[PDB]
Amino acid sequence: QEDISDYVAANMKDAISRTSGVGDVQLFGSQYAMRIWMNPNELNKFQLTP
Amino acid sequence: FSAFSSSRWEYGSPRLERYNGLPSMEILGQAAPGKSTGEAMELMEQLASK
Repeated sequence: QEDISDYVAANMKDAISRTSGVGDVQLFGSQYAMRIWMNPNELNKFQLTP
Repeated sequence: FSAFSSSRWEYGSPRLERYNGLPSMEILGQAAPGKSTGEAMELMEQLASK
Protein backbone atom coordinates (compact mmCIF):
# COMPACT_ATOMS: atom_id res chain seq x y z
CA GLN A 1 0.00 0.00 0.00
CA GLU A 2 2.85 2.39 0.82
CA ASP A 3 4.51 1.84 -2.57
CA ILE A 4 1.30 2.43 -4.52
CA SER A 5 0.44 5.50 -2.45
CA ASP A 6 3.92 6.96 -2.96
CA TYR A 7 3.75 6.36 -6.70
CA VAL A 8 0.34 8.04 -6.91
CA ALA A 9 1.53 11.00 -4.83
CA ALA A 10 4.83 11.54 -6.65
CA ASN A 11 3.69 10.77 -10.22
CA MET A 12 -0.09 11.25 -10.46
CA LYS A 13 -1.45 13.56 -7.76
CA ASP A 14 0.27 16.78 -8.84
CA ALA A 15 -0.65 16.47 -12.52
CA ILE A 16 -4.23 15.39 -11.80
CA SER A 17 -4.82 18.24 -9.34
CA ARG A 18 -3.62 20.59 -12.10
CA THR A 19 -6.05 19.20 -14.69
CA SER A 20 -8.71 21.55 -16.04
CA GLY A 21 -11.91 21.46 -14.01
CA VAL A 22 -10.33 19.64 -11.06
CA GLY A 23 -10.71 21.27 -7.66
CA ASP A 24 -9.52 19.46 -4.54
CA VAL A 25 -7.75 16.12 -4.96
CA GLN A 26 -7.54 13.93 -1.85
CA LEU A 27 -4.87 11.24 -1.63
CA PHE A 28 -5.99 7.95 -0.06
CA GLY A 29 -2.47 7.40 1.23
CA SER A 30 0.72 9.36 1.69
CA GLN A 31 3.93 10.16 -0.13
CA TYR A 32 7.22 8.64 0.96
CA ALA A 33 9.16 10.38 3.69
CA MET A 34 12.52 9.42 5.15
CA ARG A 35 11.33 7.82 8.39
CA ILE A 36 13.82 7.64 11.26
CA TRP A 37 12.38 5.31 13.91
CA MET A 38 14.33 6.08 17.08
CA ASN A 39 15.04 3.49 19.77
CA PRO A 40 14.91 5.07 23.25
CA ASN A 41 17.08 2.32 24.72
CA GLU A 42 19.84 2.89 22.16
CA LEU A 43 19.55 6.66 22.63
CA ASN A 44 19.96 6.29 26.39
CA LYS A 45 22.86 3.86 25.92
CA PHE A 46 24.90 6.48 24.05
CA GLN A 47 23.58 9.39 26.17
CA LEU A 48 21.81 10.81 23.10
CA THR A 49 18.46 12.55 22.73
CA PRO A 50 16.07 13.07 19.80
CA PHE B 1 39.77 25.04 4.43
CA SER B 2 42.31 22.44 3.29
CA ALA B 3 42.31 20.98 6.81
CA PHE B 4 38.67 19.85 6.65
CA SER B 5 37.73 19.89 2.96
CA SER B 6 38.58 18.46 -0.45
CA SER B 7 38.15 19.88 -3.94
CA ARG B 8 36.96 18.37 -7.22
CA TRP B 9 35.82 19.42 -10.68
CA GLU B 10 32.46 18.00 -11.79
CA TYR B 11 29.85 18.82 -14.43
CA GLY B 12 26.53 20.49 -13.69
CA SER B 13 23.64 22.15 -15.45
CA PRO B 14 23.92 25.96 -15.50
CA ARG B 15 20.13 26.20 -15.91
CA LEU B 16 17.53 23.51 -15.21
CA GLU B 17 14.07 23.50 -16.79
CA ARG B 18 10.79 21.94 -15.68
CA TYR B 19 7.49 21.59 -17.54
CA ASN B 20 4.25 20.94 -15.63
CA GLY B 21 6.23 20.14 -12.49
CA LEU B 22 8.58 17.59 -14.06
CA PRO B 23 12.16 17.94 -15.36
CA SER B 24 12.13 18.95 -19.00
CA MET B 25 14.28 20.09 -21.90
CA GLU B 26 12.90 22.50 -24.48
CA ILE B 27 13.61 21.99 -28.19
CA LEU B 28 12.84 24.64 -30.79
CA GLY B 29 12.57 23.63 -34.42
CA GLN B 30 11.28 24.59 -37.84
CA ALA B 31 9.53 22.63 -40.56
CA ALA B 32 11.36 22.35 -43.86
CA PRO B 33 10.74 25.16 -46.37
CA GLY B 34 8.25 23.07 -48.34
CA LYS B 35 6.68 21.24 -45.39
CA SER B 36 3.81 22.16 -43.09
CA THR B 37 4.04 22.56 -39.32
CA GLY B 38 1.58 19.74 -38.67
CA GLU B 39 3.55 17.10 -40.54
CA ALA B 40 6.85 18.29 -39.05
CA MET B 41 5.35 18.00 -35.57
CA GLU B 42 3.97 14.55 -36.41
CA LEU B 43 7.46 13.51 -37.49
CA MET B 44 8.83 14.91 -34.23
CA GLU B 45 6.32 12.82 -32.27
CA GLN B 46 7.27 9.75 -34.31
CA LEU B 47 10.96 10.31 -33.54
CA ALA B 48 10.26 10.89 -29.84
CA SER B 49 8.30 7.63 -29.72
CA LYS B 50 11.63 5.78 -30.03
